[PDB]
Amino acid sequence: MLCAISGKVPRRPVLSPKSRTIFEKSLLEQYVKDTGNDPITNEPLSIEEIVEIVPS
Amino acid sequence: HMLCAISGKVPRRPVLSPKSRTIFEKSLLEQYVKDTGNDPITNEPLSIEEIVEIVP
Repeated sequence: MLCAISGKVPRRPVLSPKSRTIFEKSLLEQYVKDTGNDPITNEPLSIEEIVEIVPS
Repeated sequence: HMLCAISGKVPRRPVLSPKSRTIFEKSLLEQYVKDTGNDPITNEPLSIEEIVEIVP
């Protein structure tokens, strides 16, 4: 449950439904805004498709 | 410190419900869904196949 990029427990955890992987929200959104793709699989991914995770 | 919404413990095999956008232990959410047909937080219909298994 670490961010796939930062390697840390996310402050704001989200999941990409394409890679089924956890990210820090802003780090995933940076990739999505810049490329329109999931950074692990290169599949298309929109901001609206990201699943924000409700904290415990 | 993402904990299962049922056990309150760090899941060994975390999964996400797309309805509640909430993390659970895989076995616990699967059992809840087998019993009720629903997401435990929102009470909406949920199938086992909709559960997102998170990639380690």
